[PDB]
Amino acid sequence: FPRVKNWEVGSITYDTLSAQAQQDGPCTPRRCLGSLVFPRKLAPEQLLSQARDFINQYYSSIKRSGSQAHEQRLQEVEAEVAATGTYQLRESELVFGAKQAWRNAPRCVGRIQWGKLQVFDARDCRSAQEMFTYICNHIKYATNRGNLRSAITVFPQRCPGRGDFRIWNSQLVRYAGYRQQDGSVRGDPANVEITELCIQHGWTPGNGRFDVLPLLLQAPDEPPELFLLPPELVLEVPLEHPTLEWFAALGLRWYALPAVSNMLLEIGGLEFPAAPFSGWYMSTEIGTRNLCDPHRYNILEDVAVCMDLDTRTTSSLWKDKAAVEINVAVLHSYQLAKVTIVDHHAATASFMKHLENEQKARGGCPADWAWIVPPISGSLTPVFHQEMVNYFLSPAFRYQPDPWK
Amino acid sequence: KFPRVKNWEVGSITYDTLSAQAQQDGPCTPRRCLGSLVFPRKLQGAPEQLLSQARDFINQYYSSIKRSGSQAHEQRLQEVEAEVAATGTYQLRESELVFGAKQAWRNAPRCVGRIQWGKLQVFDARDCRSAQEMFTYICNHIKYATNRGNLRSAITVFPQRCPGRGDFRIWNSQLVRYAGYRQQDGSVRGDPANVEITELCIQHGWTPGNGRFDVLPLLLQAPDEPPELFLLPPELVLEVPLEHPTLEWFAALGLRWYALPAVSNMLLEIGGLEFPAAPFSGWYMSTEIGTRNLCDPHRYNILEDVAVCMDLDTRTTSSLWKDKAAVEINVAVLHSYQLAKVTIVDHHAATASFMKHLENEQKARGGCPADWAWIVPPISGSLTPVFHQEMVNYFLSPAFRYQPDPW
Ligand code: HEM
Ligand code: HEM
Ligand SMILES: N=C(Nc1ccc(CCNCc2cccc(NC(=N)c3ccoc3)c2)cc1)c1ccoc1
Ligand SMILES: N=C(Nc1ccc(CCNCc2cccc(NC(=N)c3ccoc3)c2)cc1)c1ccoc1
Ligand SMILES: C[C@H](O)[C@H](O)[C@H]1CNc2nc(N)[nH]c(=O)c2N1
Ligand SMILES: C[C@H](O)[C@H](O)[C@H]1CNc2nc(N)[nH]c(=O)c2N1
Ligand SMILES: [Gd]
Ligand SMILES: [Gd]
Ligand SMILES: [Zn+2]
Repeated sequence: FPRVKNWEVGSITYDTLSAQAQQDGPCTPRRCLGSLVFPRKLAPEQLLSQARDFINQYYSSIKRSGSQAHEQRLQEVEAEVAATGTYQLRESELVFGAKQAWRNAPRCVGRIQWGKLQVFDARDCRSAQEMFTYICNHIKYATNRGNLRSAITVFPQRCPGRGDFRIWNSQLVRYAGYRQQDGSVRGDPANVEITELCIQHGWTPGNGRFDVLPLLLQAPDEPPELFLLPPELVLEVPLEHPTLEWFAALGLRWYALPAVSNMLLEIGGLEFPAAPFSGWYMSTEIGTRNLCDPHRYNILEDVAVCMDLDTRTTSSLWKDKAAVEINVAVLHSYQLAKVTIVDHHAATASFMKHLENEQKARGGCPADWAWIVPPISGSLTPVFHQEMVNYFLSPAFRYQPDPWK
Repeated sequence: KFPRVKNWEVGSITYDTLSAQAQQDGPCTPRRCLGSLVFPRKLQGAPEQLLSQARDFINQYYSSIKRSGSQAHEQRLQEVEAEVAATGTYQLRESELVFGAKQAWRNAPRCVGRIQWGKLQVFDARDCRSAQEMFTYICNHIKYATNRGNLRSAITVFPQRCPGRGDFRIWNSQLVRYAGYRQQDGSVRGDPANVEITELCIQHGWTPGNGRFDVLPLLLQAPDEPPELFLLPPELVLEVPLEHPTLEWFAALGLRWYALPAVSNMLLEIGGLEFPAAPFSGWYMSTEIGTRNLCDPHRYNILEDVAVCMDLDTRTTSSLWKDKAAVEINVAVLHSYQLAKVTIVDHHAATASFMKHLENEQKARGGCPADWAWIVPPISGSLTPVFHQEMVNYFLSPAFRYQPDPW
């Protein structure tokens, strides 16, 4: 078992949970590929073993291992798989599986929250219009006027003979990115492709920097259908800075609800290609990545010039000073708007507690160091000094191919 | 296959074909990645194996100088084969030593400074016989490398390990280290990283100081002898008092650091030969001092002191008081080293040069071993280009390796 050391405190643990890793990552003894964004490519006997492992996980979690109920469920799944090629989760299993998939997500620093997840069962959904109803109710619930609640809506599983439900958008709220003739982008460069797809499917584009995109929702064996989110459903936070009064004149904003909509939820061998989940933001996602990445909104140099910093030389650390003030603006602004947000110090401190909890509960915790350590102030947070073991457990959230490629 | 490597800021793709030549194995498997572990397990302690590494190294060298298959290449292979058959080991020509030292630096996956790898002064101390002579070589190294603040990269190579004879070892992890004194309540005065070496110095007859920045003596070990204590002449040890360009009280904190980072506890491996004492030096990247050495909770841990002096709100994390204090400490380090005319590189400039290194190496060797977690600076990670660069980590030889402490 891997020996895992915390270098700030000197404490050592062994990750025995890693021995239960259900899938291969990209590393080998000859070379580590832990820094790759995409670590992977993108039946009945294999389905059964994954189903049985999941059922065993479920009955262990409720302290009913070996019960008549545990045995009946194993037999039932085995017989349903033999008779139909697949099986159906019970509602309690779906809830357990969604929470486990979150708990198992190595790149998520928010997992101290994993037990608190509202699971909306949309496995009866039959149309894109109904998907939009479920999505709008999810957004309303999760937003909760700014007191954000973690939630997942689970649409019907993949099944043979039938196309997938898919949400083409990578998140439920995305700002349009409009590519300009000189190669530049107006709006969010991360969303140029989904923006062009929306336009190709009839959306009349805006021309602002923070135009909320419509949803492209795909029902089985149907082209995607375009749905506009009612603007009163999309809570947004205008960004200002508590002591840099011109900052508000930048016209920057971000949305309250991070709701990831393009990942595949895998439970017990069953695949849910549409299972959007939302929580709340860690401020560096907005203030550091979304606003200061050179290939995103890239506001760093404008902010530094407005702060009267000397941007001619790197050694004044104008980039660092400007980035800190932008993160302050995000934190101050979400708090002023009474929208749940967590700074990276509080978040990483809670993740350390989560690692402690998971060592006792499961003997380890899969974690992706490069994603857990925040993008500013890395070694000022406890996770920087914490060795981590990255491995794939199921249930899981997984990347999946885009449905237009 | 060959790992596909993407830069996510610009979208450019490379394939790392060099990783297919990786010699030793790392700690990762398909089941779980251990890339974040400081010690990728292992450590240190047949003519066939040595001859195999020697030939691969000689072949590497003669390829690098465009003389593969030449008469000189064949003659050198035969010399090495004949030396190992006669003596069980062999001797590097001085040109091969220099090449080997530079390649070991080039191959170091955790070094962000490798754009400099071809500029390395190599002092050949393989004739060294005594700890006293080791001290003379070390002082000359420090004097050359310090160069009155105009730091020059250098390595001094002491005699190789050989059967039936102890190693030369420098016990200190760096040539310049500040003492760490354990207090009666368990706290540390000075650098907590150096408590163990400080106590070893006291054990071997060093009269300790009681300051926060006492430069430690050197414990130098000649083969089969106990380590010998040597005091560095204070005029050899250039130090920079830390001040801040605008925070006038910062100077009164009495913080300082030394000019010369000179790593003295790593093993240099070239063509199967092992040099357990081969201290190397360059110059600092400022985050090493301002972020890690001074702000790590288990190092000097001064961040909250500085935040107090800055009148920051320190009982709400979301004021980002830690981040603001950290930046000003890094500003103070940069300002102070530039004021003292001591070479230093900020983390923006260093990571930008490392991207250029990656580009040079892709053309030169088809790849570059890099350890993402160590290349990305400990503050402002995604503000630097390396954050957005996928990297492949693997072990090439020649190499600098960790080795067990000699005691
Ligand atoms: C409740 C507050 C939460 C916070 C503060 C939080 C924080 C984060 C952050 C900062 C990341 C890195 C994202 C990036 O850099 O792109 C992340 C990733 C992730 N989160 Fe959480 N999260 C929360 C809730 C959730 C929930 C409710 C789920 C699912 C039920 C979830 C599943 C994931 C997954 C699967 C990833 C990996 C995404 C990827 O690989 O691209 N998180 N989270
Ligand atoms: C010339 C300026 C140089 C700069 C700015 C530089 C910068 C750095 C930094 C920031 C690290 C990480 C150290 C840490 O965080 O503890 C590092 C590691 C390293 N450097 Fe360089 N370096 C330079 C020169 C050199 C030279 C001359 C050598 C050897 C000949 C070298 C070999 C290494 C090695 C082997 C490591 C890995 C250390 C470890 O694994 O503990 N560097 N360097
Ligand atoms: N897919 C492409 N790259 C690409 C770019 C970025 C990513 C990271 C996606 N993470 C978004 C995300 C995921 C999970 C959590 C968050 N945050 C939250 N707080 C949160 C969200 C829900 O609950 C909490 C945010 C992944 C891939 C690509 C390739 C070509 O074009 C585009
Ligand atoms: N020593 C312990 N841990 C420990 C602590 C630190 C390390 C890594 C040390 N890197 C020092 C280093 C190495 C290479 C480069 C630099 N910087 C430079 N710019 C530089 C130096 C030479 O040329 C440029 C600095 C490794 C292990 C320990 C273990 C148990 O108890 C205590
Ligand atoms: C190349 C590198 O893996 C990539 O930029 C990663 C690094 N760590 C990250 N960490 C988080 N949380 N989010 C990210 O998008 C990334 N990107
Ligand atoms: C646990 C983790 O690997 C450890 O804290 C690493 C992270 N990255 C680092 N990067 C550098 N340059 N130096 C370090 O000491 C570390 N420490
Ligand atoms: Gd102001
Ligand atoms: Gd005062
Ligand atoms: Zn790995």
